[PDB]
Amino acid sequence: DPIRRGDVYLADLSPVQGSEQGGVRPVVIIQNDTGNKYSPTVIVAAITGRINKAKIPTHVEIEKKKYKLDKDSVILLEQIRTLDKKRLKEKLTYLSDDKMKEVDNALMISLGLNA
Amino acid sequence: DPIRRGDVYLADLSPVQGSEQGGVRPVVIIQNDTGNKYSPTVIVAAITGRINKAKIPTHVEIEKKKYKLDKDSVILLEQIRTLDKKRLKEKLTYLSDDKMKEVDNALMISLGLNAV
Amino acid sequence: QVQLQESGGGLVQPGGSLRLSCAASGFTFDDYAIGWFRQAPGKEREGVSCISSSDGSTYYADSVKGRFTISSDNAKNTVYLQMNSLKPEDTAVYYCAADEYLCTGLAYSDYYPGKYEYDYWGQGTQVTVSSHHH
Amino acid sequence: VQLQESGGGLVQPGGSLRLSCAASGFTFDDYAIGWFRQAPEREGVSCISSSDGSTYYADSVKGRFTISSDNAKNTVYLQMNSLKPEDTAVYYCAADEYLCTGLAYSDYYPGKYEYDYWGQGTQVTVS
Repeated sequence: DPIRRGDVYLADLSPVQGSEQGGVRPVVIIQNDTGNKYSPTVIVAAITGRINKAKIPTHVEIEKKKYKLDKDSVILLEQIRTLDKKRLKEKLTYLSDDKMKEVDNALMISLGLNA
Repeated sequence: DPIRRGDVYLADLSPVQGSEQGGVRPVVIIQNDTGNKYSPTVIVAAITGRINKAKIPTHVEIEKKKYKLDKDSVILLEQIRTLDKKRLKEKLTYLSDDKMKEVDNALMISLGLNAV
Repeated sequence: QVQLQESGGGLVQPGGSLRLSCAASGFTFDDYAIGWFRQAPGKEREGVSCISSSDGSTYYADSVKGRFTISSDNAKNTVYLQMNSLKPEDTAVYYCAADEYLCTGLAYSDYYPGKYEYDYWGQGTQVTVSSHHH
Repeated sequence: VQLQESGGGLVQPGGSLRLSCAASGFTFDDYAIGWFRQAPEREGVSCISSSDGSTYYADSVKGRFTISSDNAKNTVYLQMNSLKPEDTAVYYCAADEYLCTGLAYSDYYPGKYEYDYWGQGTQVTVS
């Protein structure tokens, strides 16, 4: 019922320009849980089924068998954005802790962090 | 001429919805420099002069004089997004290494990448 | 312009109760979080409770959880703080405050030490908890 | 989708060559093209991204090799000067959406990523 880091929502990312990902598609919530509870926005990372295997160190795979997906998918930790919560339609699933450790790692690569 | 992490660009963020930050406003490049050279997109954080002092652990202050702003402003490390590079209009300045360390730190809190 | 007028204070017996009010004036009620701070003589100003406009999410400091309850009347632009099971350590001046970030900042102050200025402040209402006379 | 290369062969050390890679069944501007090589491990050498024209070169051929593209002929060239015997290998051209940012990331993060389209390879012997 509350929005949690690792929750996968269906969200409207449209309209966009060019190489930004848009549409109504799954996203993974990456903002911290203090921020997800009180702020009016969340930070998400987009999911695509246009590819099923990862090709970049900031890509993380999601398997159709484990999660309520239409296809084997991949998280694009380079396509991230802050969304007003009204943009979130439906809660689809949530990622495992082991899968979230890979998310954190690609987010540190994507964002130029080493600690 | 190359896009570098820490650069302050003026960029067009609109259209937005609800509490999202829009308009043409300063933003800071927070993506790593490999993605900035070769990817077709950049990842930025928004700057607002709607507040001049920080109120949140994910907020970082920017001096108006040092970093060529109209007003004393703050980086909202909770307002971040991926832009097609065609959105970047003008490059105003670039942050000191010490200001990027405060930005690194605020991004770890905002994104849940430390403890808590 | 922006004014927060509080009320409801007074002397109470330990175990007693009170209901404070905060009436908000010259801003958009649904665009600001309104909450309660408190300060006892000599000691420190602590945040107590806060309620965000949309989502209605609440914050409570640890020392008043289960005992206090914040709520809002969007028609009257008024915030209430219902204080039960009052203890004498609750004796203080209670201020309501309002800011865009008042709620997320108070919740963050449970995890990160900070010292952030918030925009709008009330005058304060005295809340004294004592056995006294008889 | 076909990648037909050419230009390989035997050359004396210090000489030069120009390899070609001919692209067929895809949109030239929707794919990044580059050059890999393998001497008897497989390393990426160069790459050229569709939009922005940003180039990548492996360190061991920086200043010596040059990649370019003719968008009309759907052709990428690799001009190899000052050729060394360490350059002797089978050179493959490849194409993928992420090939260029992927080749550059592999200078910093160890990986093992499969890319979409591969050519047949042309032998380049320096002796």
